[PDB]
Amino acid sequence: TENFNMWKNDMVEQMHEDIISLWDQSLKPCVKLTP
Amino acid sequence: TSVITQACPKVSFEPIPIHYCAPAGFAILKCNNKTFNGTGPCTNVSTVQCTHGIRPVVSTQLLLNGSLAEEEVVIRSVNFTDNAKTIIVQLNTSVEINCTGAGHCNISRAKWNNTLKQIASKLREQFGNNKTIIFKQSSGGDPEIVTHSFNCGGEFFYCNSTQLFNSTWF
Amino acid sequence: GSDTITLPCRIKQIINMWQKVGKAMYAPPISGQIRCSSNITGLLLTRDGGNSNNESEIFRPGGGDMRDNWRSELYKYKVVKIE
Repeated sequence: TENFNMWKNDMVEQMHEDIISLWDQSLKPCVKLTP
Repeated sequence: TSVITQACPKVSFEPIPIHYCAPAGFAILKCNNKTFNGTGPCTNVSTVQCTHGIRPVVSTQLLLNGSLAEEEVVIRSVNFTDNAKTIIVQLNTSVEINCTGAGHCNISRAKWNNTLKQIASKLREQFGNNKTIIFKQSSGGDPEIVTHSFNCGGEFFYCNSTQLFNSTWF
Repeated sequence: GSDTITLPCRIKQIINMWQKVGKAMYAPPISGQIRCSSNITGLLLTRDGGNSNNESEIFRPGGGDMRDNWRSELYKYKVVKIE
């Protein structure tokens, strides 16, 4: 017990990448990104 | 400047509650403090196999279909001092926002004005003993930022919210 | 009596992406009864500055970093290395 937590993560970066990869497989558009 | 022409299809996007369990040789530690407020040494805490039923809803300025506070309205920010940093607000009671493709979203006037004075009872000053709290609307920027954008029934809504954030309290 | 806050809304097809810095275009609607009923569970704000600690504090709606959307649900969690 008596542990530490914060405004960092757990799955924030993980989830974000799961959801970004979830949207892609689902809501397909006609994309345009700038390199 | 990569352009991609996919067979843009009319599908229906639906949210599946996603459970996040322990990743490999790691363990998830849920803080049980009913009113845990961001950063800090959580007293009451315990190991769990998976978090909880998290509904991944993508949307702006209004978190929807998610977890409420079981006690009081709890706000959270990395630094309540740096005005540049987002302040998240966890509500006491849910509010409803009914919308249709016909261009509108209606939410109860009484239900929402109440949550406003609740959120007002603790803004930046930090649950400040007292001062004037003002709710104005977006200064500017992208449409997705300036309006409550979200994906309703597969479609992308851009709801003008000047009426939700334009009031004064103390 | 039954005063409801009516918010003007618009369905756009060309959008700025939230995933990465991009733009995307989707087909127009096919349904004539797009209907959603969501429960506001929170709010993501921001505060006006240049008035630190003074009598008033302006707060405007925010959002954009979808991470800040996951953060509201995952705040009470943390991954610790186990043997």
